Amino acid sequence: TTTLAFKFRHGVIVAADSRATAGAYIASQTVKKVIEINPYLLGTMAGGAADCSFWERLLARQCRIYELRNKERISVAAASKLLANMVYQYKGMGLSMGTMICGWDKRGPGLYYVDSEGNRISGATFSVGSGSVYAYGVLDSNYKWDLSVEDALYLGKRSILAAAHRDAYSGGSVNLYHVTEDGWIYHGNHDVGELFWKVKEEEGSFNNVIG
Amino acid sequence: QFNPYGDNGGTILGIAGEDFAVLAGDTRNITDYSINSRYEPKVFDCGDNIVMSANGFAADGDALVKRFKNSVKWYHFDHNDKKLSINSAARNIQHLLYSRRFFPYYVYNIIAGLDEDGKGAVYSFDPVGSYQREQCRAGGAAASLIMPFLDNQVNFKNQYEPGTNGKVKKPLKYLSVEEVIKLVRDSFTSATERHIQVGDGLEILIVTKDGVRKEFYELKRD
Amino acid sequence: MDIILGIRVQDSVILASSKAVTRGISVLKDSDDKTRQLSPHTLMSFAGEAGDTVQFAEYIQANIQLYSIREDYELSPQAVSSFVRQELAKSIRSRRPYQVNVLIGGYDKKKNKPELYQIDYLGTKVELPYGAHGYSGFYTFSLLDHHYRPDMTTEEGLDLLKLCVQELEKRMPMDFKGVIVKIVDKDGIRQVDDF
Amino acid sequence: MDIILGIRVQDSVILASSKAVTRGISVLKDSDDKTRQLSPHTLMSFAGEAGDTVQFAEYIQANIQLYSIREDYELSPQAVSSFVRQELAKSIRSRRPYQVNVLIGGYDKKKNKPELYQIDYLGTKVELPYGAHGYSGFYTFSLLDHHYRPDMTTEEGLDLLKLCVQELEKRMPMDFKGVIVKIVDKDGIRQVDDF
Amino acid sequence: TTIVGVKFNNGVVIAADTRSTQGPIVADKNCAKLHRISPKIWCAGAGTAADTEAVTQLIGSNIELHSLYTSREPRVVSALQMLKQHLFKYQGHIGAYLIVAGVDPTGSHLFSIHAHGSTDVGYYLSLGSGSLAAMAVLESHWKQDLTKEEAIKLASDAIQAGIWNDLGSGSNVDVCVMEIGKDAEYLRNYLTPNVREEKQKSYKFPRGTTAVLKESIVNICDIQEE
Amino acid sequence: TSIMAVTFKDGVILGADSRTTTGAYIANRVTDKLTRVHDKIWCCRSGSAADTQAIADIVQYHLELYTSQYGTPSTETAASVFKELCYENKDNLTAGIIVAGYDDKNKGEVYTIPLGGSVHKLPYAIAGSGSTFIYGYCDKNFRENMSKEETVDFIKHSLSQAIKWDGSSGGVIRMVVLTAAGVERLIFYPDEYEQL
Amino acid sequence: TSIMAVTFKDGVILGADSRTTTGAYIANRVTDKLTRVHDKIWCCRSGSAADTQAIADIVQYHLELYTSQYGTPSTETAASVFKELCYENKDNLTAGIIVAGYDDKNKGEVYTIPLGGSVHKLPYAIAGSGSTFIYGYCDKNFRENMSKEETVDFIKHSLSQAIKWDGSSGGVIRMVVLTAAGVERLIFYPDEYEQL
Amino acid sequence: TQQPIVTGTSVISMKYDNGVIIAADNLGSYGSLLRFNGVERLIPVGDNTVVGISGDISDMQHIERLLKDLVTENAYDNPLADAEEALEPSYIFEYLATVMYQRRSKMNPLWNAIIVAGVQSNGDQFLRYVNLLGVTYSSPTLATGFGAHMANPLLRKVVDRESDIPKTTVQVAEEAIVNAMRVLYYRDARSSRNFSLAIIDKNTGLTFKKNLQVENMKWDFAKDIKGYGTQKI
Amino acid sequence: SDPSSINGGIVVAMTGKDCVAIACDLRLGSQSLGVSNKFEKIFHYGHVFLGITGLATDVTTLNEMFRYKTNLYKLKEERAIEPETFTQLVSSSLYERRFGPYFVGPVVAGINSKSGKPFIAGFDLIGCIDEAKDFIVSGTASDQLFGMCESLYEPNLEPEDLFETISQALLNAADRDALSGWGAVVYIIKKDEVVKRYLKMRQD
Ligand SMILES: *[C@@](C)(CO)[C@](*)(O)[C@H](Cc1ccccc1)NC(=O)[C@H](Cc1ccc(OC)cc1)NC(=O)[C@@H](C)NC(=O)CN1CCOCC1
Ligand SMILES: *[C@@](C)(CO)[C@](*)(O)[C@H](Cc1ccccc1)NC(=O)[C@H](Cc1ccc(OC)cc1)NC(=O)[C@@H](C)NC(=O)CN1CCOCC1
Ligand SMILES: [Mg+2]
Ligand SMILES: [Mg+2]
Ligand SMILES: [Mg+2]
Ligand SMILES: [Mg+2]
Ligand SMILES: [Mg+2]
Ligand SMILES: [Mg+2]
Repeated sequence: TTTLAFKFRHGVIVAADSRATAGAYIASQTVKKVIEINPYLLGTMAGGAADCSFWERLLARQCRIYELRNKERISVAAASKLLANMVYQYKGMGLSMGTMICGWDKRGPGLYYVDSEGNRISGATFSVGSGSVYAYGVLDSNYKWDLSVEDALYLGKRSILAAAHRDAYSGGSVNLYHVTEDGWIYHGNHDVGELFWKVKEEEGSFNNVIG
Repeated sequence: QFNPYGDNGGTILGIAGEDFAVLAGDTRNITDYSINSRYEPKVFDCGDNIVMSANGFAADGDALVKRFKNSVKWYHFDHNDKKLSINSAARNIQHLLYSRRFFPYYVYNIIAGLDEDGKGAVYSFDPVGSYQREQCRAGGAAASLIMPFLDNQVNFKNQYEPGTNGKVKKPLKYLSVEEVIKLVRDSFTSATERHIQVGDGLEILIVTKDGVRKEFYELKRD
Repeated sequence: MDIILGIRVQDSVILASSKAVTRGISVLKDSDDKTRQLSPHTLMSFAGEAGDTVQFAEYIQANIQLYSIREDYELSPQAVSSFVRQELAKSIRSRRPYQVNVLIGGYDKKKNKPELYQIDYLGTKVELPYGAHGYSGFYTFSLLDHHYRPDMTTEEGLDLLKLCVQELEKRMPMDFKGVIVKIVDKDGIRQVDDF
Repeated sequence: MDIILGIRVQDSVILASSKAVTRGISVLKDSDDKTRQLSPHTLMSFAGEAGDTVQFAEYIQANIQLYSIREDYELSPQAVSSFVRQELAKSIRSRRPYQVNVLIGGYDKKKNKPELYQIDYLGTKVELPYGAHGYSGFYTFSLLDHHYRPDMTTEEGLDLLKLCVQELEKRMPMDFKGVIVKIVDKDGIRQVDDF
Repeated sequence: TTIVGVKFNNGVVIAADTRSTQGPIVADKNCAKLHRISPKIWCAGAGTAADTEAVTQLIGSNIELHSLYTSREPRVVSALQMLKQHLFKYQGHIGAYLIVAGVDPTGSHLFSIHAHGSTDVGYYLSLGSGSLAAMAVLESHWKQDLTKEEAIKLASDAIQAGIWNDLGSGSNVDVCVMEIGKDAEYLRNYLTPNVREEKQKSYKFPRGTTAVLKESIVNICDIQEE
Repeated sequence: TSIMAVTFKDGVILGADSRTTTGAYIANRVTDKLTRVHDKIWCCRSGSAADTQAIADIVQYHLELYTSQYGTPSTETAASVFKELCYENKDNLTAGIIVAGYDDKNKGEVYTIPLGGSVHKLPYAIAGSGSTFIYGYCDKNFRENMSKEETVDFIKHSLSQAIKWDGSSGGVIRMVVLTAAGVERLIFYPDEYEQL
Repeated sequence: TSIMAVTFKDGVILGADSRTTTGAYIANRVTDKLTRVHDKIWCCRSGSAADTQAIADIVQYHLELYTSQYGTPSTETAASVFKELCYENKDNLTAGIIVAGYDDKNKGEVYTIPLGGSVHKLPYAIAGSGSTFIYGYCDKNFRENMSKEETVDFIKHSLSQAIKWDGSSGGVIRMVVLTAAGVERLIFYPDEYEQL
Repeated sequence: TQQPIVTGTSVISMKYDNGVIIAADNLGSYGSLLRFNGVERLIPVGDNTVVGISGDISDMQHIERLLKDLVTENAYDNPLADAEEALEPSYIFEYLATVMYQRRSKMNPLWNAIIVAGVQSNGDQFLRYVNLLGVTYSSPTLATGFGAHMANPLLRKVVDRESDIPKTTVQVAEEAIVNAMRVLYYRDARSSRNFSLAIIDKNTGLTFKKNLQVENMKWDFAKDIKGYGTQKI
Repeated sequence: SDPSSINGGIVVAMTGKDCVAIACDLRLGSQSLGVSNKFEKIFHYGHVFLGITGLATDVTTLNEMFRYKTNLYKLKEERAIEPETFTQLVSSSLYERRFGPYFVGPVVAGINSKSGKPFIAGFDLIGCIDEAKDFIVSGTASDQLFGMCESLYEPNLEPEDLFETISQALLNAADRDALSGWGAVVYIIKKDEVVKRYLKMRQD
């Protein structure tokens, strides 16, 4: 995998690839690594597919009960914390999860990194997965707070592409999301095969590759 | 030391049409280099127009299917004979699988049927419950032999329209049941040639609004 | 986590803790505060294995805050340090021990004295004028042994701390991304925003 | 050793190599030059296990210098790179292989073209516009893939290199103490004294 | 593999299947496991495929030179002795399990040889992953004083048992018959019971389907004159 | 494997089963474990078939060369050559050999050479995995200076029991008689020895 | 250890050696391996001394309680209690037990219970490390409906050989005779049995 | 988790036109030692089922007791225990298969390979296999251990597929089984000459044959075999 | 760790009517990292073509070695080496390192200049020859290639049809393998003309 997310003036961008692997064999190339917790909350998946999916859906049910009991939408901080405490019970037992809880709450846009190791970190910019190291280069060099929604979506898309190209265990397609105060908005599935050539021509990048 | 797992070989294949779905699998059961059975059914009618196959370790596969069939039975009892939709069955199966996260069912599972709009549906599972809906999926021993062929002949991957030279893709025209069964038979015939655990026979289960139909075809017995 | 320092001066306790959080070959954050306020005049910094650190610190925090409410009274730094040590000494023989080392810095309002306690994951408690956990003390103790006086001002303690950090930044192979510094005195706890 | 980079621009080759040498938890030096001049227009940077690196580099250096004297002629960067690769491919099946990864940057005076070769300890040779060894490329390749043009000037290559180093300094947990940068062009080899 | 050797009245016959495997994958569907050591001495090999070929060529080369030196036709016991001493020296690291058979001025002979260098004598033998399926047939139907035609049938029936019941064996049956006072007849693909059925569809593509970037002529010819 | 060699009035008799196993599979059920190294010096082989064959072949070479130069070798000399190989290559071998031979001067002699490479001259010897089950029987029933027919019955009964209890032993019972009269091969089938 | 139990005309006889070892050291040379679980139901113990003692003690408890409620238990019942312990605790035990007893109805009976916890009713049984060397002898010399004196000689000769070849076996030969007449203990010293 | 101590080797079986045949030798091995020579490994359940068991004998005896208890329990409050509500081969098998899989799932298996052979109420042939892992499969021929490698190939020459079952008579099927047992005696080092054979026919019922022996064995050719290569005498 | 899967890559060869085709991907990696998209795995010695998969240092080494040996062959024999002969030379050369082998999967392709007969062959890393009539596969996606070739291939294809078949076999196999791709090349070989085509494929 490669997944990323970052806060900015107009909310939070969330991007991810779609490759699934079983050794060297590519099992799937159309997987959803973004999870729809609730209309104002997203979750990323990296590492164990089953683990990430199961615990985050469990989280989602936990969050909904919260809304019923408290007549109020859960905060991103509390949501990430429920997950963290849930997986912490099974620490050392073999769980493999690297996730990001992205949303907008009363404190504005929120972004938390949560893993099976026990870390729970608030941050403006994250990228997790085998290809994270490639994606960070593009993010760090182009990331600003005063980013337009159009430019921000491209940055997250371009960052995944960078990783999909180099990392053998990342690729397939790019899934984009934008989280506003009025909820999250899906910005489509983008095949890397077609996207790569497009970006190469329009941007001029990837000169070493022939097309 | 006691190894609670085994490998009974076999290979399965699910393809989803516009208003139908197929779930195929070979009928050979093996251990190491021996043949246990040349005809041991692996794909089952589970009720509510859902077919299922758990490929890998037969003892775990039989147990999972047996449990899901039971889950369907109790879904009727508890919810006024309501029909279990394919998307609801998939989610239920995730929970059957993850209930053993720390002693997994060593199987790759596929179910097929129709969605609530009447369109063909195939769902694929890993051994611990991660599932996703797909148009085309091969699982098991010869999955790596078959899937690239299906990417090419079902989703028309790396195929472009002549004259344009890579500028315009081949359009995604739907397949009929008769065209699909040809791809299934050619997939298993090709797999039988190059994989030693695949052969003997091929049993296909086709699902339509009318019900569940079967078709059987012989394969090479070497 | 990596480096946590502590120094008790005349009228305060200074805790310096690294800012970096690392998962493998990647620095996840460079502004992490490895500390929790246990009470208005008691601060605990911590370092160890991921998860264990924060889970333990917040568990301790909750217990001390509960005590404060129940009695309407702030526990002494010595009482808090003993409570923490017992929890760690209890932990070490459990099924899965907390892998956490801590420094407790507090100002005893009764005795009008600053106090610094060093406690490792085994439950090994020691009161010190200055202390460190992990590979930190190895570089810094020679400078502290040389320059430290018990009558130092807070400003003199900070300058000595800068010297200790400068040595770490020169000879440690790992980049810990600087430190967050906090001072505990009679007026409470505050953070040095420029270091 | 840690990070070695290489970038071939229009009329030159730029090699950037880390300055740090580390034995365990201590930085022994922060100004180490991980490179040897094989010939007036050929430079080789290197990184791997202690001892093997310098022993191999100087062994190669001696062989190329011997060739130059015998023939009164400078070997092409391609010929040198092939000689080095064969020595490493010979080494990998020996009793104790040289654990060294190298970058060979040279200016071919015959073709009037800069050339960059990446060779790992197995004897895996590849000609590149830009390359790296170890965990370096992981952080830098995304920036190079984005910004690199083959018609870049030496000054533009250096600015792109600064960007690559800045990213390393942010996300690498290890402090490599900056880099020594060297440029190989038609006029020979020189060092950028300010970086 | 499945390989067998069967003696009869006036000679000896060997046979083998034609499958080679890389784990569960079939690498070659029509492999040649019957090797020639000398004109009238043939061996069938199981185990590491390269080793059975290499060890057979080597001993066959040395047998030919020996035959020329001595002005005599090579004996099976010579090939046997040369093989076992070679294999023994390499302590089983050369994974060659062979059935050696032939005719010479002494008569007709049949031996088996294992990778570690042990040899056995018999009227009927079987080696490979399908040796048990084959031996079951041989133990059921072998008798003393077999004819040439009965022996070929027994041998191929034994190989078939392996082809059908052993996953490490498959495809076709090769046979070699070595009769006294005659030329040895090598019957490649004596049986072909595993022909692939016709495919349901033709997957021949329209020309221009594949996207191309560049084209170029490759110069294979030498440097030209003028 | 079940092997034995027994001295008697007129000479010596070697005896053995015919089963060779690869685990629980019987690779050969009609094995000849009685091997000739000289006209009237034979051996019984146990342990690794590859090792014992390679050894016996080398010994046969040494004794053939001995004979060409110095005349007919003694049974003690043959046992010494076996020993010299088994002892010096003990780290790389797994061989348990019984040597038996007939001279006119020394008459019947039996030497056993277990795993270590030690030599032991005996009136009779037993070896192989199946020998364990007949230590008691053989000790109770062995006498010196038995007749040929008595000795054949002793070996037949002994190996019969070894085969009965040991799964690694079985098949036919082969025997080799070594006397001044010459060399006589014997064979006894299951239907004969099982009903004893 | 070398133990055996043999049925005959008038009942059954148990036999055993008296050697207990800790490696090559003989911790006890006058051990009593013939243990009583009921008036005329005894057992021979092999394997771990701690395990076999703990088992026999529990069995003796069960049969004492059985007798208080239901009267004299059968030898089959005794063997079932042994089995139930040996089988259900097979992962934590190393016990090889021979059960032998006399009824007036069933007369002499012998049950053997090897390591796994299986039960086998037999005319006679042998067990222990030294039993391996007398499988051949015992099979050849055992007859049904022997006299008391014949059966004593059979056990004496058999264990004599087991002791001769097995270093883990030795000392004296103890025997226990179980008939309608009562219970008779016997003992035979080295000077008697060694010269057989 | 354990290891098997006293073990039983192959159990072989096949279907024929009117029923099923199953066979197994009477040996209880203790490693390489052929310890117990009178062990019955075919266990009838009623007059319509025979369970053949290989593997650990102590676990076999445990299973034997479960089956004996199953018959007793089925008779309780059951007036049709010897008629309509009698135990079927399919009932007996599924019970064992449930037990085997449960035991492997507790990491404490019954170290066996089992073949349940019988005839159902409607006259249908039943033949299914189950083992220590809980793995189940059915086929016209079934065999355990060495039988799988040597017997199945021979039995499959008689009944290669389902359509060959009606064409196979009881005389032919028994002949094939008896021949297979001889082959196993030639080649299996943990087998015995003595064996038991059971036929369950839908007309003639259950026929249980004890104290059978392997006969018509070929050994004469052994006399001609000399040495291991070059030896002539 | 596994030398045969560190660098990644694939090679496939096919026979046609009076023609042969051999193709390869262009990827060279260090496990997950892609290093080069220009690492061609197909070489030729006169009219004989050799594709090599596996450990890249051994690929490069063997090429230089067979160039060495074929150049000497030609000087002494006064003629170019033929595919049947070269195949034996490859086998010989590989088995001489039986206990310290080159971690490679070579594939020979060519047409005999005298008989005009198309020829392909494959080897294991120690020299065992697989002389196939239809096709040969090698690499990290060998299973994928077997599935594609076995279903798409039909005998006696014309050069321009064979091109499409082998290209599609390669492309779709490579797209189901993480360690293969980043470009592809196909050689179409006839008795006295050889065409080389670079394919357009996804670069992830
Ligand atoms: C990249 C691709 C791998 O580094 C990324 O982490 C993805 C994340 C992901 C998230 C949600 C769904 C799918 C994938 N991870 C994987 O692809 C993981 C990598 C992995 C392999 C093996 C592991 O065991 C130690 C752990 C992680 N793969 C899987 O989880 C794999 C075992 N499962 C699937 O691919 C699930 N699919 C396969 C096809 O059937 C449907 C479910
Ligand atoms: C049957 C198929 C056994 O499976 C038979 O013995 C054949 C014999 C044979 C003889 C001549 C030509 C072709 C085939 N054997 C094989 O097909 C072997 C199977 C095998 C694989 C790996 C082995 O090493 C443990 C031993 C046997 N195939 C091959 O030898 C061939 C495909 N080569 C390899 O798989 C590469 N080996 C090379 C050495 O290291 C391991 C992989
Ligand atoms: Mg929670
Ligand atoms: Mg990629
Ligand atoms: Mg087969
Ligand atoms: Mg301390
Ligand atoms: Mg026997
Ligand atoms: Mg003694």
